[PDB]
This record gives sequence, C-alpha cells and structure tokens, in this order.
Amino acid sequence: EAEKEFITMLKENQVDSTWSFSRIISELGTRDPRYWMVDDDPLWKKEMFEKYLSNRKFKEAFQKMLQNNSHIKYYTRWPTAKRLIADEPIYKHSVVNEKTKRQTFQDYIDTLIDTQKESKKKLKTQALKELREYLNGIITTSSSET
Repeated sequence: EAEKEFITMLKENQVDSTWSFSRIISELGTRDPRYWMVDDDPLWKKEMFEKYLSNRKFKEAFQKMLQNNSHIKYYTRWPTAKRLIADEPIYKHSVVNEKTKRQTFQDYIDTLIDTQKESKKKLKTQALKELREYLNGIITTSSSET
C-alpha cells in the first residue's frame, strides 16, 4: 500500500531524474503526509527512488532504439527527447551507462542532422542538374538573340 501511494505521490510531486533525496525529504515531507504514512525507511525510500529514476552490440541496440522512437529528433536536446526513450528496455543494458548514452546520442544527432541537410541540398542540386542536362540535349538558342 505504502509503495503504491509512494509512486503516485512521486509523480504528483513532479519528481524525476532532476531530483535529489534531499528534495524528497524537503518537499515530499510537506506536500502531503504520505511520506510519513509509510514509516521512514530512508534506505528503502532511497532504493525505491533509484527505481523511480531507473523505471519511474549494446550500443547498436541503443543507436537502433534512438531511430525507432517515432518522435526522436536530431534538431533537439537530450533532456527534451528523454521522455521518448526512458521506458524503452534498451535504455538499460549491462554495459550501458550515462557516458555511453551521451556518446551514442551525440553521434546519432550529428549523423542524422548532416544526412538530412545533405539529402535536401542534393534533391535541389540534382533537379537543377537534370534540368540543365535537358537544355544541353537540344540546340542552344540564346534568349538574347530573339
């Protein structure tokens, strides 16, 4: 019962990864007495808090999940896109960690921004070229000569 409500109050107190267990004692100890309804086991509260932060080849799976998230963006920031990927199993792995997540994300953002800018530039350049090749398959005939 205690845990169930504790998870709910954690959402309601707007708690997430950007929180310490100081903010829990300071804000959750006052916002609603649920933190006191369940007796204070600071180690369980903090263990379960690690659950609330975590749950709330390895790198290839991470690179692949990044793309499979339907709203991922290469024109956005890590904290703004995190809500797309935190629930996904591939966000956790035996060798994955904060530093690995930053590297695989940065390489993904940099590669997908460049391929998109290049694809659009190429589309315009190719069509310009195809049109220009078309003028060179007929007699020249300058407009200036009437």
